[PDB]
Amino acid sequence: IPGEGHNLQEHSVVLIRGGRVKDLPGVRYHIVRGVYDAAGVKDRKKSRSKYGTKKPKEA
Amino acid sequence: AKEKDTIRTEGVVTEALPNATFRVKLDSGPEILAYISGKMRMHYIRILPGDRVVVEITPYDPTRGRIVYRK
RNA sequence: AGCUAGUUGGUGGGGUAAUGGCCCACCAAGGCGACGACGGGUAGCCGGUCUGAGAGGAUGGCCGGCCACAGGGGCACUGAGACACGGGCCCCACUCCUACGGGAGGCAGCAGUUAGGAAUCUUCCGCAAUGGGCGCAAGCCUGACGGAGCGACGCCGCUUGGAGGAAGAAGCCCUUCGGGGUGUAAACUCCUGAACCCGGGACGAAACCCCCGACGAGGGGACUGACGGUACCGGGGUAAUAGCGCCGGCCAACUCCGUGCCAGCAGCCGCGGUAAUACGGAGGGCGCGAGCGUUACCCGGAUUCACUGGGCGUAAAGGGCGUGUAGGCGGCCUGGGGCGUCCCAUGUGAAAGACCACGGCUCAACCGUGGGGGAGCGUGGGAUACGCUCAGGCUAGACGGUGGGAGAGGGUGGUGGAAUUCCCGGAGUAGCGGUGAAAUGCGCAGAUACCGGGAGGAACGCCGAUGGCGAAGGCAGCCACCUGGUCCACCCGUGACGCUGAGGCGCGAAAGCGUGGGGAGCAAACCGGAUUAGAUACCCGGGUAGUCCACGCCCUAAACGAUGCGCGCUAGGUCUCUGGGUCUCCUGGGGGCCGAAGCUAACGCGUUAAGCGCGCCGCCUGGGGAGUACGGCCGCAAGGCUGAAACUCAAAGGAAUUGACGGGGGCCCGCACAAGCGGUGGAGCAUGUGGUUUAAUUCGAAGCAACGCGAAGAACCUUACCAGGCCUUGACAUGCUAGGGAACCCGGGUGAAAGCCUGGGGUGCCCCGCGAGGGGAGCCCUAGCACAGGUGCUGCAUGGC
RNA sequence: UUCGGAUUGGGGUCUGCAACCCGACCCCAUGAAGCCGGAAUCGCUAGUAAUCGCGGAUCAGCCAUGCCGCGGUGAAUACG
RNA sequence: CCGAGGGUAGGGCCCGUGACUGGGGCGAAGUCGUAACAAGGUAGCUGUACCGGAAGGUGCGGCUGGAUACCUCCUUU
RNA sequence: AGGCAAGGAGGUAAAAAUGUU
RNA sequence: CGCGGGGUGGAGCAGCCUGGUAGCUCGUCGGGCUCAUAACCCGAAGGUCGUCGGUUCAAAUCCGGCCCCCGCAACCA
Ligand SMILES: [Mg+2]
Ligand SMILES: [Mg+2]
Ligand SMILES: [Mg+2]
Ligand SMILES: [Mg+2]
Ligand SMILES: [Mg+2]
Ligand SMILES: [Mg+2]
Ligand SMILES: [Mg+2]
Ligand SMILES: [Mg+2]
Ligand SMILES: [Mg+2]
Ligand SMILES: [Mg+2]
Ligand SMILES: [Mg+2]
Ligand SMILES: [Mg+2]
Ligand SMILES: [Mg+2]
Ligand SMILES: [Mg+2]
Ligand SMILES: [Mg+2]
Ligand SMILES: [Mg+2]
Ligand SMILES: [Mg+2]
Ligand SMILES: [Mg+2]
Ligand SMILES: [Mg+2]
Ligand SMILES: [Mg+2]
Ligand SMILES: [Mg+2]
Ligand SMILES: [Mg+2]
Ligand SMILES: [Mg+2]
Ligand SMILES: [Mg+2]
Ligand SMILES: [Mg+2]
Ligand SMILES: [Mg+2]
Ligand SMILES: [Mg+2]
Ligand SMILES: [Mg+2]
Ligand SMILES: [Mg+2]
Ligand SMILES: [Mg+2]
Ligand SMILES: [Mg+2]
Ligand SMILES: [Mg+2]
Ligand SMILES: [Mg+2]
Ligand SMILES: [Mg+2]
Ligand SMILES: [Mg+2]
Ligand SMILES: [Mg+2]
Ligand SMILES: [Mg+2]
Ligand SMILES: [Mg+2]
Ligand SMILES: [Mg+2]
Ligand SMILES: [Mg+2]
Ligand SMILES: [Mg+2]
Ligand SMILES: [Mg+2]
Repeated sequence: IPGEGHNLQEHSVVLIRGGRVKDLPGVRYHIVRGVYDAAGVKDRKKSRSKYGTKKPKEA
Repeated sequence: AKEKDTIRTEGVVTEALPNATFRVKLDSGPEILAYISGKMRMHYIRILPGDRVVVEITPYDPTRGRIVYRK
């Protein structure tokens, strides 16, 4: 799980998109923030479509 | 944001393992996998079994820690 | 790796529109197979599509063709045609109704529900067009189809304005505080007028129908729109959605704070452990743009499965070699055939797509028209250079003969000494053995050493080699026998017989295993001793298997030239062995070395190629996993051969180079040892230190290169340490607020002094004023301040030295 | 021991405010250890080692037998 | 008669799980030891055999992808 | 006898463990 | 205290038994060796050899007394 701190838990429903992560052994899979119980990263403002974060609504 | 939920609890070192990973028995209660600080490694400060280090702890999983301070 | 019993062929018969093992009866005993049968997996196939320079590689969505199936399975029937999706029968499974006996179902038709799932649409209109079926026809059906609806799901098209408009507004960010950016972007002025409303508004649709004309050809007529009041055209008419990814390298684009190996990012390299061009934000920038990214899957790049286009001495990789079957491949000449091959003609290669032209929808998408091409395959004619094939021939290959030769080639039979060990005889005495040291060990029962004889088993010193032989493993006493290969001369004979070699057969060090012998030495395991922090080791002393032979098996290897075999070509020189010559030097056949060209990653290789070629085979496609597993075969077992993947890592690797290192080598040096003289360590003391003590024993200096050092002068000072007393902008510096007194000395008390309190001589300067008197400078005091001061800590922040 | 001078007692002398901690120096008495030093180990190749004394700096004084400097006497041995 | 299918024994494969058990990759400061790399301190590697916590060790054989000369004495130029 | 050697000789000691910055 | 084997430098032990010989092992002080801590290796002490007197030519060494020390008798009662 990427982001900055997951909302995720223990029996919550999630989405995989794959893709190896180099550091971590045997992990071939990114959980993808946005869909399901994998909610987005709060206060991303830049790279946020990779992270299920909808727009900072402007005034 | 840097989530500052990081649990700054002390523990006396039970055991030594490789890569400077250490089962440390806490003031808090449990003995959990807690690996070294990078800082300590840089400074060559040898953690040895029977020392009161500060094991920082994640609320996602307490069962793994991170050794912060020199004994 | 073997498969096959209707299985392969035949006679007759059945069946069929028709052949046929389609089926049956009977005979025959085949048929297929490594040119990959059968089995397992995968999979509708193609036109195509994507990609790709091409060859290929992947894929087969929609649209076109064919196939196969309609819950699973089986069967027929009707029929032109089905083995029959919305027909039937039967069984099975499931759903539904049941008055429990039984019946009815089939959306892999549209549409939709549900489930699964990341994911996929409207329970739409319409028979108007096209087609389909039926019908004289009218017409009737038609979820074929025509369309609309939903989805940026894809492709294409457009809009989110344009023009002006600061040496440059704010807002926000950076800052070197000058400025710069955002950015002519805005705001604002001018114009347009997407959207939106009003007006009209279809092509698609002229047939089928009627009538003249014979119900023909031909002529006139009329009906007939789901899309849609949409497309469009006319008028009016508003400035009117921007987003996402990235910004270290690849790769386009940089700064600030936040964060400090954390949070995090990642596709790889990797970034992060305090100014991160890489993490989080901000601005700024770049890429695209109604999209943009991510992930999957595929091609590419990847000449990374290599035909075009890789390789195999060391990198992954040459099989252990021989013989040999299939297969592949084949010297020269002469002709015939014409299979391959080439050409022409023609047939075929459907349409759609791909390609080129033009046309239409406002362009383009999309669609149309025309054209070409298109590999392959058939048919007819030819060509004969090559390959094939049949015939004739030739001797350069190959094989053979005659004359010889070298030889640890192999087997069989014997035999020769040296040695060891063992026994006996002699003589002999005190240890021998062993090691860096020793101990176990053997020996006064007389060992060890020495002679004499014998017993035996094993190996073969010197020659000996950089040597020879063999296909390889391998092979050495000597002799003889049988016997393999080989090499030369003569070119005499055969006339392409050749080369390779999947399998196969055969051999195959050493160990190992079986049966039996043999057994001297040696010698795993084993027991000893020692050595050692430990010793399951090196070392030593015993010692079983085994080493040895016979038969049988095993079949591996650094089975190495780490180099497959064959043939041809391409400077040499040099030694070497072995043959022939017209014999100081030629010419062959081996073994080495050094080197031309060339090759190669370099090392190297280099007529004994790793060069130029060609033939053929064997392998290789990251490492580790792993020569493992599973299967299969062999084996008495040991194990071998055959040979994976999951996973996991951005290495593993070679060659060379700089170093660095070495309990590697050589050359060289120095008072470094030797050669010599004199010390030191011992004595006392002089001092510096380590320690301990102390209120404190100032701080530092640490192997050489700390130690009569910094300390080149510690009673106080020094002095940095400690007890006590005291002082505070302070001993000293440059100022401030200022307030008084202020230049200055002479004292008194207390006190160890420092200091504290305190008296009193004591103001002149520059001055203005008749005077009283006033201010400022020098200078000094008090209170707060800017500040001093610190030998206070960091020589891994440093400079100097 | 007329070698040898430690240590100690007593009296002084000088410099400095002051020598108790903690000076130097003089005198007289005292006369310890030590008979050329283990295993080691340092120095030195020529006027050098060895020995012998003088001067300096710092400094009031000196704990300096130190350091720096100067000269006198004057070797040995280097095969390697 | 043929016949889908059923049943009854027997195997084959393939999925699910599966007590039991093998079990590999990587890992800075795990533990023992120091095998290897320099003659790595007994050359190493190698094939096989037995043994040992383990790296391994020894034996037999092979290989060189192994390092190596400097004094003294005998025979002879 | 030397010149430069050719060839066989037996010595070239055996250890050797550890790493707080 | 019955018995009987011993007290070894400082510690644990040999030599005792065939009588002349004090040895090893550990540690302590010097020194080497290193970057050291070593290990190591060198040396330097250090034995009334439990003692007493006895033997002899000579005694830890041979007989005894002991002081012992360890023990084990001191049990069936
Ligand atoms: Mg915290
Ligand atoms: Mg028939
Ligand atoms: Mg199947
Ligand atoms: Mg399929
Ligand atoms: Mg179709
Ligand atoms: Mg069916
Ligand atoms: Mg169905
Ligand atoms: Mg019919
Ligand atoms: Mg039908
Ligand atoms: Mg679902
Ligand atoms: Mg309807
Ligand atoms: Mg009708
Ligand atoms: Mg109907
Ligand atoms: Mg349609
Ligand atoms: Mg990012
Ligand atoms: Mg990046
Ligand atoms: Mg960033
Ligand atoms: Mg090729
Ligand atoms: Mg290649
Ligand atoms: Mg290789
Ligand atoms: Mg052939
Ligand atoms: Mg030919
Ligand atoms: Mg076509
Ligand atoms: Mg005898
Ligand atoms: Mg040969
Ligand atoms: Mg002839
Ligand atoms: Mg002839
Ligand atoms: Mg012929
Ligand atoms: Mg045997
Ligand atoms: Mg047997
Ligand atoms: Mg022996
Ligand atoms: Mg042993
Ligand atoms: Mg042995
Ligand atoms: Mg060989
Ligand atoms: Mg071959
Ligand atoms: Mg060249
Ligand atoms: Mg060469
Ligand atoms: Mg090559
Ligand atoms: Mg093997
Ligand atoms: Mg097997
Ligand atoms: Mg190399
Ligand atoms: Mg070794």
